Amino acid sequence: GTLTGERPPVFWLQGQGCTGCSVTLLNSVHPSIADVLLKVISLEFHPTVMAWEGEHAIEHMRKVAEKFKGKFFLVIEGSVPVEADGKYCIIGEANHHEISMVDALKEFGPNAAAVLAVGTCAAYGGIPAAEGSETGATAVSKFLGDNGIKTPVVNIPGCPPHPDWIVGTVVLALDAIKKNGLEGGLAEVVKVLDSDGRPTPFFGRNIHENCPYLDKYDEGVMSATFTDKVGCRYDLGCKGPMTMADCFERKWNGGVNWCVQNAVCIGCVEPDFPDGKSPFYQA
Amino acid sequence: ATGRTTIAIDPVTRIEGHLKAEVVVENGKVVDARLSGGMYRGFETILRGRDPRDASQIVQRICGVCPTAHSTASVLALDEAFGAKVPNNGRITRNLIFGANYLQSHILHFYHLSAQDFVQGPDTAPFVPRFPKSDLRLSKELNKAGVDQYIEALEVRRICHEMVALFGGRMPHVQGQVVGGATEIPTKEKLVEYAARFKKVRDFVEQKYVPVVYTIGSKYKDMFKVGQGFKAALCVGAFPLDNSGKKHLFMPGVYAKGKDMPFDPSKIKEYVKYSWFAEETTGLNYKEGKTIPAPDKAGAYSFVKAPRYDGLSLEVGPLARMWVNNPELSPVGKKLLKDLFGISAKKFRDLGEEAAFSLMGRHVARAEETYYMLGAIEGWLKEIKAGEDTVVMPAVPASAEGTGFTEAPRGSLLHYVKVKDSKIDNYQIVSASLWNCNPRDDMGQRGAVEEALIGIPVDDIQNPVNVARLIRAFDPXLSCAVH
Ligand code: SF4
Ligand code: SF4
Ligand code: FCO
Ligand SMILES: [Cl-]
Ligand SMILES: [Fe+2]
Ligand code: NI
Ligand SMILES: [S]
Repeated sequence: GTLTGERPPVFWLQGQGCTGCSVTLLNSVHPSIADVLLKVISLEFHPTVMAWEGEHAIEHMRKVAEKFKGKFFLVIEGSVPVEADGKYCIIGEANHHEISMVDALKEFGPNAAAVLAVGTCAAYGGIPAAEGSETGATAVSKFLGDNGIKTPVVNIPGCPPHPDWIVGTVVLALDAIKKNGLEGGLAEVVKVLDSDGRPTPFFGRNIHENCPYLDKYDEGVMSATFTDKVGCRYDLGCKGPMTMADCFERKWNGGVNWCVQNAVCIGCVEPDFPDGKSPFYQA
Repeated sequence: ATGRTTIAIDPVTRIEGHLKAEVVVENGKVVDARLSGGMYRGFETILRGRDPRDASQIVQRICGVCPTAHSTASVLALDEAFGAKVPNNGRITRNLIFGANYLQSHILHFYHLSAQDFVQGPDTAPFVPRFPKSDLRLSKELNKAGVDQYIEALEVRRICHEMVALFGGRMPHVQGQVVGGATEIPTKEKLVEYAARFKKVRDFVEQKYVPVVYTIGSKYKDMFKVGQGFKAALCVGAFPLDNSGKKHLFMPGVYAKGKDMPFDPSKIKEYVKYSWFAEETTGLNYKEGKTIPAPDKAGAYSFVKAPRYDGLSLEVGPLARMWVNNPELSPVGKKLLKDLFGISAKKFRDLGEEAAFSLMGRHVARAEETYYMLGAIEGWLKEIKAGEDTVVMPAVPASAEGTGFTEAPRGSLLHYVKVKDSKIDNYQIVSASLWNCNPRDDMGQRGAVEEALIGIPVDDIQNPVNVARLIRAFDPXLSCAVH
C-alpha cells in the first residue's frame, strides 16, 4: 500500500461484543495494523480508537455514509439483541434520541456495500445467544434477513478470529473488486464462501484431519493431563474433529503457539459455539 | 458568570465498551454527572447449568482487552471450589501469562486510547475529524514524538500478546489457564523467547512510555488539580508470590476519608435502584448475588450495578493499587518529578493525595505501575523452573463454592462460583470498571467516576473535552462493568 492510495471507508459497530475482535485485529503482523489503517482502509468510525466522540462521532459516520451510500464496508463485532425493543445494546445518542444496535443496523445495513460479520457472536450469535441468555441476541445475517435487508454478508468467525482471517478477507474482497468492480467482485467473494458464509481459503480445511497429533489419535494414545504434549488431546476435550479452521498451520500470535499444542481446541469458529462444543474439557 | 448547560456524550470513545456520560455544567464547571453502561449480555445467567470447568473459557468473553484477568479470577475460584492445589511452577507460569497482559493493556490504554487527548494524530481517519478546539498543547516536536510512539506502541503491545500466547496458547482468550494450574510446562527454549520479547517491551517502557507520561503531564499541570472525587480506593490483592495465599505483589487494602483500612470482602454489597435490574435484588453480597434484568425499570440509567464497600463508593485501578501499596517510584519518575515539576519524591504517596487522585495522576500511576510490573516479571523469569509440571487434574465436585480475587489492569476483580449437582448453580462477577463506572446507589451516592467528574472545567461548552479526558484516565471497560 501507499499513504496516498485508494482506501475504502469502513464503519465498525460494536453490538454485544467483548472488543476481542478489535484487539485480535490489532495483532496483525503482515500487514501491521498501522499499515492497514494508513494504507488499506479508512476507518471512519470505531468507538474504541477514533478521535471524536458522542453525537459528533455519530454525525461524522452519517455524513460519510451519505457521501459513500452503497459503497462503505460495515463491520459488526458482537451480536444484535432484539428483546426489549433493542434496549440491551445502545450504541449512541444524537438529536436527543438513543440509537440501539437494532436501529443502527437497520439504518446503515441497507446502504453498505457489504457487511462483514467479524467474530462468532456477529456471525452466528455466539456466547450472547447461548443457553441461559435472555436478550434475543441475533446473528447479523439472520437479523438482516428478518428485516428484509439484502446487503451481502461475509462471516469471519472465531472467538476471536485470527487477524489474518480478518485482514485476509478484506484483501481478498478488495482484490476481487479491483478486478471486477463492486458487484462483480462481491459475486466472486460469495462464490468462495462455504454454507456457513466463511471464506474457504481460511475455513475450507478441518483441524483434526491436518493435526500433528493425528497419528496418536488413530493409535488411541491420549494424554491424561494437559501438560503431556505427546498424546492426542481428544479425551481432554479437543473439538478439532468438528472444526474448520487453518490454526494447525497458521498458529497464533506471530506463530508462537496454538490452542491444540497448548491445551485443546474449543471449536470457536463453528456456528454451534459454545453450546454445541461444550463441555469443553470432556469429549 | 454563566448558567447551566447539560451535555450528553454517547458513545464515549477511546474506552472499551458502551458508555453514555451526561454532565450538568454550571458556571464553567461540572456540578453533576450520570454514567450509563449501555450493553448487557448476562454472563451470570448464561453460565448456569454448565460444567464448572467451562467457566474459565466462557468468562473470558466478558472482555477481550482483559480476558486474562477473568481467566485468572475464574481459575482461582474453581481452584478453591475444587480443592485444586496448583503446583508452584504453575503459579509462576500463570503470573507470566497474566503479567504480560498488564504490559499490553497499560500501553494500549495510554497510547491508543488516551494519547489523542493530548496529541494530534495524522490527518486521516480515525485521527480526524475531532473537536475544533481540542486543547492540544504540545510543541510540533513533542506532538510528533507522541505520534511516533503511538505507532511504535502498536508493535510493542502486539509483542506483549506474543508473550501471553507463549504459555497461554493464544490471545485474546487464552487456552492455557485451567483449574489446577497452567496447561503447558515452560521449556528452556520458550523461556528464551519470552525473555527476548520482554527485553524489547522493557526498553520501550523505560525509554519512551514512562518519560512521555511525565513530559506530557508537565504541559498539563492543571490536570493534577481536578478529578479527585471521593479520594477513596480499593485493592483486593493480586499475583501470589508463594503458595500460602497470604503474600502477593499487590497486597489488599481500602483507603477512604484519609485512612488506610483492611479489606473484608463480606462488606461488599451491590445495589440496583439506579440500575436496570429487578428491585428485589438490591443490596446483595456477591455470595448471594442475583442478576434479573429490568430494562424498563423507571428511574434506572445503567446496566452496571452499584457496588459499595461498607457503604463507601471506591475507585480501583493502578492509582488504587499504587496508593494502597506505596512502592518506590521508578528512577525516571523520581528524576522527572524533580526536573519538570519541582517535586522531591521517593515513594508513590510522596506525590500527595490531591495530585495522585487526579486526572493526570491516574495516568502517572498507570505508567509507574507498568515499570513496577517489569521487576515482577523479571523475578518470575528467574524463579520459574523449565520442565517442572504446572498442572493437576482435579475431579469435578458435586457441591462446592469458591471465590477468586485478583487485580485486573483496571482494578479489583472477583468471581464467585457455587456448584450444585456438578454444575454451576450461581456465578457472580464483581469487576474493575464496575467499581469505577457504576451509577448511584440506593441512597443516591454517586459512583467513583461520576463523583470524580464533579469540578471538571468546561470553559467552552462547544468543545467540552475535559469530560471524556477525565473518564479516560480511569481506563473504562464497560463490557467488564456490565458482563
Ligand atoms: S482430537 Fe485434537 S489433538 Fe487429537 S488429532 Fe484431533 S485435532 Fe489433534
Ligand atoms: S484451534 Fe480451535 S479454538 Fe483455537 S482458534 Fe483455532 S478453531 Fe478456535
Ligand atoms: N482490566 C480489566 Fe476488565 C475491567 N474493567 C476487569 O475486571
Ligand atoms: Cl488482563
Ligand atoms: Fe456482576
Ligand atoms: Ni475488560
Ligand atoms: S478491559
